[PDB]
Amino acid sequence: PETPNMDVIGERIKRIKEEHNSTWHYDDENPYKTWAYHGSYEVKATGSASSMINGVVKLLTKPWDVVPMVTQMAMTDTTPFGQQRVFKEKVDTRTPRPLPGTRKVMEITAEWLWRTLGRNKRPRLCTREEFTKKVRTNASAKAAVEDEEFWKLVDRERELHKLGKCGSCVYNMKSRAIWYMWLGVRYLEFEALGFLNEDHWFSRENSYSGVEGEGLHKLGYILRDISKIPGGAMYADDTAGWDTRITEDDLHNEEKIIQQMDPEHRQLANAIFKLTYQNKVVKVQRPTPTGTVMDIISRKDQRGSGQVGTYGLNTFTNMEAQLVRQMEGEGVLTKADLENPHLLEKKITQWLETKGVERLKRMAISGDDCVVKPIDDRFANALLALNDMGKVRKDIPQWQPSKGWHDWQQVPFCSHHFHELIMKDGRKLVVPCRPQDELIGRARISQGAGWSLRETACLGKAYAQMWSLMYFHRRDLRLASNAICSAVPVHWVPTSRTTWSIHAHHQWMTTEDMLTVWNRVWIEENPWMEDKTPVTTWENVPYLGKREDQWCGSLIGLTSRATWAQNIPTAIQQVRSLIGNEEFLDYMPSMKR
Amino acid sequence: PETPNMDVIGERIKRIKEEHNSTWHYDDENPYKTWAYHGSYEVKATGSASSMINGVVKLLTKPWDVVPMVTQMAMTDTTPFGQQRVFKEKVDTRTPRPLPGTRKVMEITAEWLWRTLGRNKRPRLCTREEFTKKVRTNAAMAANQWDSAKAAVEDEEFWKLVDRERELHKLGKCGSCVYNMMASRAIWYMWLGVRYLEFEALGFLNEDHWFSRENSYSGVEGEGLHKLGYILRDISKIPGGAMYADDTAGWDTRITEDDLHNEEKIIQQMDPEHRQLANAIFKLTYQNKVVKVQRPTPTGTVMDIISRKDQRGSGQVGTYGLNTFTNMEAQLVRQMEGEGVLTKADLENPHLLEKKITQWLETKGVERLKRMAISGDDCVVKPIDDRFANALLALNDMGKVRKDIPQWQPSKGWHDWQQVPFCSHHFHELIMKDGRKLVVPCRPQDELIGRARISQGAGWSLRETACLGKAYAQMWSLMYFHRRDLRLASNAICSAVPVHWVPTSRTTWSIHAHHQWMTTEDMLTVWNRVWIEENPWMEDKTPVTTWENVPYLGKREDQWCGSLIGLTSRATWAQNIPTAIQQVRSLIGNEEFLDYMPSMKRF
Ligand SMILES: [Zn+2]
Ligand SMILES: [Zn+2]
Ligand SMILES: [Zn+2]
Ligand SMILES: [Zn+2]
Repeated sequence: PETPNMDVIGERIKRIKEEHNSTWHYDDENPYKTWAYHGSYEVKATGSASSMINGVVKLLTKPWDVVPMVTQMAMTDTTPFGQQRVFKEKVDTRTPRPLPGTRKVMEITAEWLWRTLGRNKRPRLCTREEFTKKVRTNASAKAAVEDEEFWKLVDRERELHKLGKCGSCVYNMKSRAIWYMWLGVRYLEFEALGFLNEDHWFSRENSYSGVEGEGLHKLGYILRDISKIPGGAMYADDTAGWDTRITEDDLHNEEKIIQQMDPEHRQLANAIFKLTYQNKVVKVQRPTPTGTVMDIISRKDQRGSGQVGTYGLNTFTNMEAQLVRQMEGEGVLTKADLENPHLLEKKITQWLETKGVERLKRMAISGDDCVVKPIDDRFANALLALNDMGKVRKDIPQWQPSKGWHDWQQVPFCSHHFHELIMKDGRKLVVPCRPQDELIGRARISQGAGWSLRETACLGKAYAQMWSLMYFHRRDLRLASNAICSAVPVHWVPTSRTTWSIHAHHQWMTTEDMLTVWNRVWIEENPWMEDKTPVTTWENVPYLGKREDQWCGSLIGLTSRATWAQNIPTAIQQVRSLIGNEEFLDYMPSMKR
Repeated sequence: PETPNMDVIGERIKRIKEEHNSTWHYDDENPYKTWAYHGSYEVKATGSASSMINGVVKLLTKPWDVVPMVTQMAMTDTTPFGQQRVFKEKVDTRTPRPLPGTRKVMEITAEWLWRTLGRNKRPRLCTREEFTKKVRTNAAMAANQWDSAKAAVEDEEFWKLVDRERELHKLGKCGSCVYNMMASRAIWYMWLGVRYLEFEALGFLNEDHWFSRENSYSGVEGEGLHKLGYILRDISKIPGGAMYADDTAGWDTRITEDDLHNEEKIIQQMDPEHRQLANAIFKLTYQNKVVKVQRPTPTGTVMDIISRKDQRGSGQVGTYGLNTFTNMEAQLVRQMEGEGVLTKADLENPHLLEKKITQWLETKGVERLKRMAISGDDCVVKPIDDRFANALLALNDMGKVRKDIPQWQPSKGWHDWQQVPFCSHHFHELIMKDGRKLVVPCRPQDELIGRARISQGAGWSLRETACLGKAYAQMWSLMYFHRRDLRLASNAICSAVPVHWVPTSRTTWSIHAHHQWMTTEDMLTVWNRVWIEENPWMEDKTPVTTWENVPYLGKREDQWCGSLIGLTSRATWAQNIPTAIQQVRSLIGNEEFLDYMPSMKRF
């Protein structure tokens, strides 16, 4: 496996070994082939095999009780058995070192890309004050940030970083005793790398390829604008387990941002990159016949999934990799160039100085998600660099050319596809869409354990309102949305998020009228909407065409759906009766069928 | 609406009102329309909205990840929201009093039926010693941690608390017998205690097998799932009309004050001490019941204290036998109606003729009982002719309204016994390679795979999980070996779980389950014992030495009952099963395994 640096990872391990000295042992039967194994201690639990169901949403979506994708959505094995299954399958892998020429194209590209990214902005340290305002305004952690003992523990670790040491920065793929430490490890990386998000280095204005701060309602408009650029097909290749395909070489090139930092900042970022990103101590659960053990494992490469900076760094490396693939397709890169150690910077720099930015404007990149419209279709077959870099495509043989899209409306990006709709008044809307079962299925999952009737009904309302705003074009979703909003007390404010997505702007987290909010988003504040004439009725808010709706998972046409649509008032009354005597509205009167 | 007999129910409520004085209140916004409302108190919420998944079984049944009836099984809402949903839907209903002529046919039938049932047996008290030996040995009474009950029977304080309540019963009073709703040692000791007092008076019904086919003619108590199909086939041999297996909508809720009074008639056969305790159970806990039910409020969770005169208590000892008795009675009454013995006229008149009914009972009764297979609310009836299909006057008036069928629509009869639904199964007649016939239990495959995939709440130990998977796997080898997908999945699970690991935790709470699969004995040896050696309907005792001579349903029938055979996804799973087995083994560890896939060598 990894030959570990005990002078970087040792202290972190020694602290774990000492916290659990009673049960600490070295299990010779450890499964780890590609990760370094340090030892185990005794647990349990830590997870659940079945995710909680929202009674409100399930009661108002009966035809979906027999839809397999809907029911699949709630099946997640968080048990040690489950954790070990995914680990052995997806995480315990080694990526072969890219060829010396590949490593050289990557470094030239990364140098140029960071220079380009920092042309107007400058890296900076993020502060305690900045972190505090974020925890407060993003819903146990809120108290920790107000306890001066948390900030004393944070300074303790920062002082170790200044000495090139690491005491508590351990990650885990799974009281104040260990939850104050978790937040402390997150602040220290926020302090050094948080500027990437806070200062919007990945915004479309700054990065050309980025979409940071755009929002789901805007991504489709962006894809449509890219579709306007002369060139080949639109390629949206998915990488199999991207985070695991992040090499020691990608980490070395990502680090180059430090070259733009002031001496005080550069020291803390160097500590994060060196001690936590390029050397990691992980704690993964393992079921034993007896009970549950916690294993202590370490790696040099791969990305840490929960980390601050995972989005921007994945976005940066992907932009770099897609630039390298465009060079290959254009003929600038060859098999000889990737195999050559003494690769010449000249033709690559020439292509970056002259073509670079233009080529970036042909892409929509968000973490591991990319949409690329090359100058021609040779890119489909430009796989030498991609595969050698470790960015192997998911569900496709290694040397099979990529599938390109000729219709932008069909391109997969950020778990959606985007439809162009014509409103009754002739104005066009570009709407986010995804398989309906994925939306209903997710809506049916109550977040956390034993949540009160209030939180349950409010989270249902959050989902219903997200649908009125983003997925109003889906027949089943507008009906279910009206049903939920009629069944939940009007004055009840939506609580808990419907998604952790970067692209979610949570416009539905309100008690404001949904048509008023719809107008703000789609008409008033929409940059691609010239005519600001308001929509006064949901009658003038469009739907997908019947057959597009059916292709995207709609149940319209089904006897079971027609039955549900008709008998929805009874289901609403049932939910009202279960909630109690509260102030409710009827939202069904909007062309009731 | 409810008019509560406060002299009976009062003390029980007063006791609750005391123990929870801090939060006790009368909530004016209570939903109860048919139950009497006494008051509420705030409690810390109980139950789960999602059932735990078996990682072992799910890993070895991948094609079923996309089968809807499979994932359906995992959906159970036990939260206050869920409890209130079911309650408002079925439990909060009133059954109109049967007509005076119906009430009279019912009483004559019930008198005759109990005297027939007690012709050879005599009611008796069940002992503390018997109750302990049953809890210790996890036997069967009313059917996730029974280890709490294991301890309770050893403390003489539990038995002192029992005694206190028994003395109240002897005086016609009730202090602690309250029923808890579904779907702390102090309150646990009370629960078990209420269960024992019920067992002491009425447990003789199960323990002495009053509902065995020998004693009751219609009963199937102690027969077992492997025997029910043979029984249906034997009933199919009796000259008469079609086979009727009508399902009653929420039977327990349709048990009237009149059914409870007729059920009580068993007391007429009891010695004065026994009769005293049974009278206390019937009149104070069955004919007047105090219930604890949860209710979600915007603020939090409240526990509600409600009361009723009629309806059956679902978790009670004696629910099986009493439901079996009333159903036998009701199906006898429906047979009388179809035969012309009962009329719309007869069901109406208060001063009814016992003569015509007794004549039919003394002459026809027992014969008519031998035409039925009754198990609680489940009935299979083969009448003398098909007039029974339209004989709905008494059935509907008694409150035994049929599920998912318009009130006056004639019933659907089966001409093929193999298609008759009974005890969640149907039964296929299979011909073995050697020409011998087997009568096998069968049900939709999705229901079996779905249930297998449910890790029984508590028990998250990889050992407990894999061992419960093995219990399911072995139940399939014995009862559902005839299902292609199930024999393959069974061999896969048994190959994936260490050989010496004993199956633990039950696969079912069914009365008909005999748990022959709860062993490390060879499954083919156990299969032989059950299907050949000890099968009364198997004349030729020639042993089966290979699973290759153990039959399957015909490809067609297997597909009708939910088999995935023919599907590319199934062919893929069948082929790649060794990888899935290795995965579970890797996850389990370095243990002693055995490959059972070559039982098919390997198909
Ligand atoms: Zn650290
Ligand atoms: Zn769509
Ligand atoms: Zn009592
Ligand atoms: Zn069948």
